[PDB]
Amino acid sequence: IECDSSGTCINPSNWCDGVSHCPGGEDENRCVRLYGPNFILQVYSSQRKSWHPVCQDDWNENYGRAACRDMGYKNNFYSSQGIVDDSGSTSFMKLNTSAGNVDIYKKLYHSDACSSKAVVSLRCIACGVNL
Amino acid sequence: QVQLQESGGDLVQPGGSLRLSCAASGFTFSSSAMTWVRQAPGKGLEWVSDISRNGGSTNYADSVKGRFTISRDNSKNTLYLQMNSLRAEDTAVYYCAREGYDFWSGRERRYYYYGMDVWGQGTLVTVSSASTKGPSVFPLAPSSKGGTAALGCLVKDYFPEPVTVSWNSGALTSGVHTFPAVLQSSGLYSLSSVVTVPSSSLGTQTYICNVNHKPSNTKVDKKVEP
Amino acid sequence: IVGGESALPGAWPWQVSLHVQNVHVCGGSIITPEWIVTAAHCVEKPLNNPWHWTAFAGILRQSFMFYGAGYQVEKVISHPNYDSKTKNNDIALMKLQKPLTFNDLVKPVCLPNPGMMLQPEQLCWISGWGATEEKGKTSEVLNAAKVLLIETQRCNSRYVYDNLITPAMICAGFLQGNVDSCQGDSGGPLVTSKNNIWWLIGDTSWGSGCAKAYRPGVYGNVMVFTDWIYRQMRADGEF
Amino acid sequence: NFMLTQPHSMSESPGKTVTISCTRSSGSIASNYVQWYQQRPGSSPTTVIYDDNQRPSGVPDRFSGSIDSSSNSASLTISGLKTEDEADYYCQSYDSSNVIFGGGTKLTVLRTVAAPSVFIFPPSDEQLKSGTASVVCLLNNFYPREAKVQWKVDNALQSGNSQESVTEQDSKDSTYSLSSTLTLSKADYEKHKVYACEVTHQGLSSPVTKSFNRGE
Ligand SMILES: *[C@@H]1O[C@H](CO)[C@@H](O[C@@H]2O[C@H](CO)[C@@H](O[C@@H]3O[C@H](CO[C@H]4O[C@H](CO)[C@@H](O)[C@H](O)[C@@H]4O)[C@@H](O)[C@H](O[C@H]4O[C@H](CO)[C@@H](O)[C@H](O)[C@@H]4O)[C@@H]3O)[C@H](O)[C@H]2NC(C)=O)[C@H](O)[C@H]1NC(C)=O
Ligand SMILES: [Ca+2]
Repeated sequence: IECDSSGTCINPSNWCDGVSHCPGGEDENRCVRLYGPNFILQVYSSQRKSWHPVCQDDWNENYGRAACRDMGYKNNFYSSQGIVDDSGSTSFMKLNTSAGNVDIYKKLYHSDACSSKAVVSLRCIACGVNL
Repeated sequence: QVQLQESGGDLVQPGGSLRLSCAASGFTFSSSAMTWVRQAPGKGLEWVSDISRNGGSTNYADSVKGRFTISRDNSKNTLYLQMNSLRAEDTAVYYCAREGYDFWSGRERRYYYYGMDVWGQGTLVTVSSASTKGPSVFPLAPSSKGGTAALGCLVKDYFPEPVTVSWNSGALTSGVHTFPAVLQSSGLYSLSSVVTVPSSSLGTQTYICNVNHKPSNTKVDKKVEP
Repeated sequence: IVGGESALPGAWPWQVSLHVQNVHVCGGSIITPEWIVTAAHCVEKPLNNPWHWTAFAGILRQSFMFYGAGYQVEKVISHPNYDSKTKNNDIALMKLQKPLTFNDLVKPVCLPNPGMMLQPEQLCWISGWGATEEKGKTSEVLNAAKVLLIETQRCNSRYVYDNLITPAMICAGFLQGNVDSCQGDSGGPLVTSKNNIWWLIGDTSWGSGCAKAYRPGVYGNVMVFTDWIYRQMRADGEF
Repeated sequence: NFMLTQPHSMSESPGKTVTISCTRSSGSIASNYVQWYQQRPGSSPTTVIYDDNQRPSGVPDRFSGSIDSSSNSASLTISGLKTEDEADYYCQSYDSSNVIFGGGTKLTVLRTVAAPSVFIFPPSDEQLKSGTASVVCLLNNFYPREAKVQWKVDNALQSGNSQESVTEQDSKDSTYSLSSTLTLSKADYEKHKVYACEVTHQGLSSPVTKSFNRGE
């Protein structure tokens, strides 16, 4: 509810709803994240007011690259594949392949299961290796 | 916009003659006294001669008296140094300079000029019996075996001085080290020019050394690669 | 770094040396070809201006960081809630004018994800050109040492930091001292290995002396700052 | 007539103030105006002071001149020393017929010790075709100037067959660079395998050797 750059507060239904309500944009620029050491792609749902894994259903590199841009990685993209959920989640976000030209988190809707029975693991940049 | 540009420096035999010239621009040439100052390689500045505004008065260092003659052509904005009976110890860079610091003396009815406010580019005079020889340019190629690599050009066996080296026709200047030439026991000079570049640039960026030895009309652009 | 050893080439390829007036001032960590994480206390005025700063990557020795070869910094961003007096939210971002070229010596470290499930005393590494003993000079060579996370509740004990450690802070090192970060390491990485990936957990922030008993190193809690980092990165992408 | 004597060298750290003296051998220093010329390596001189204490247009007020009657000397003072001030400085005066220069003072800017970056270069195949082999060892951006290059050929120490050249102080980081060339005929070059440059310097905890094996 509270925006960061200002002391502004907004309604939770207005968090990650495709429309800018915070003066600093905080409500609409951290809607995509990578969860845990296995990089489970998650998206904030304004309806359930919680984070949820993204179904592998219909997913591909175009969508993974778009999630990476939204996260701030610009043109970077490393690897992506479907994995079985280890985050302990009960509900998921499913891709609407006819959603149009909106941000990634707005092309997903709630679904109690994924048809491909897998969630998206996504790495935006080749990091974390030495030697 | 006051500029002085010398010319005429060359290789010349002991006992020979040469005439240097200096073109002045950006000021009224006849309004200032002018001077020649020379510098032997690795040595200090040595005044050679000076001349009054209209050429009436001239003065000479004892080391060139009876051999050199200074003169000027105010209609051509040009200063001259005529040198006869040249000898090896006249080998030096000869600077043209405007002796612009002066004062009028009422009692002697004349200007007295005593200091230099503008300097030229210099022209090198080499007095020697040796023959002109153009250099060979060899690559100093980076070792294929981090971060910083080094490459360069070896400019070997030339005479007389000088050679100039640029990298990428003047675009590359950072990291460049052009070393003083060494005189080899053969009587020929040899110098190296090197530049340090990022190792990640080796495969992508082109590195060309532009070697110039005007005494032999030698112009070489050598591309260096591992 | 106190009580560590000299680093080998490619061992910590995200480590950078940040220079002002041709001398090392602070460390930092590469996260993208353009973005470096460092400490807000390194870029306090007048050092908040980007034109002061250059970054050196993939080089172990300060003598080999030639003037004019470092990457010029284009943008400097301190955390908006940074408090210089208490060092709370001691994190800053540095954006380069030219992108780095990754190789065996220059690579980014991974930003931490939520749900890392790190152990309470997780085994970590620190690295930098900081002094090798309190009040010493900048190290010529890059050093590194292994430290353990120290639970914040234990770090806030009356015998340690006495309630100074905020949720924006994490403690790492040893209560017996001997191994620690030090003056010059500020802004550099605190990293851990999990799932065969190196993660940036902290940026060197502050401490009472170096390697003193009951005075471990304090680091900015990078996990708490990832939202802000992503926002600065995304806002810049909208160039 | 008279001479002008300057110290051969003078050194100071950046930001500090440095003074270069110029002593007249006979007659009073105040009898004739003193000029000061700056000359960077490989460049023409430029005037920084004239008429004892006047500055040409465009010269910063960090440069000042004065004259001292008791010591019969003129002095160039540079405050707020900068790396771009590394150069040779010449004082100049005159009698009734001569222009007289001091011998010049090289101004060195002090800095921290810097270890050399060392690189070795085998002779090019193009040069070997001519019958001579030049092996080049490069010491890059070190300080202070003192450095020792030792050539080894199959671990045999070389003597008499190399020549060195050293750059003047770098105008931006105040370091030096050195190039050493080992010269051998192609016939002698192909009689050995390991060619090594061993460098000793104040910034190196132990000698650094760069080497190559001929043909590898
Ligand atoms: C995947 O993504 C696609 C792309 O957005 C979604 O398709 C849209 O779905 C919405 C919501 O269901 C549709 O909106 C509804 O459209 C009805 C049809 O008229 C619309 O389209 C015509 C096109 O000529 C327009 O002229 C007209 O203005 C409308 O936009 C409307 O009748 C609906 O309005 C009525 O019902 C709503 C409640 O649902 C009331 O609030 C209104 O007052 C009104 O009574 C409504 O606007 C939209 O048309 C769809 N667009 C397209 C291109 O198909 C998919 O739904 C989505 N799929 C999943 C599974 O998420
Ligand atoms: Ca919103």
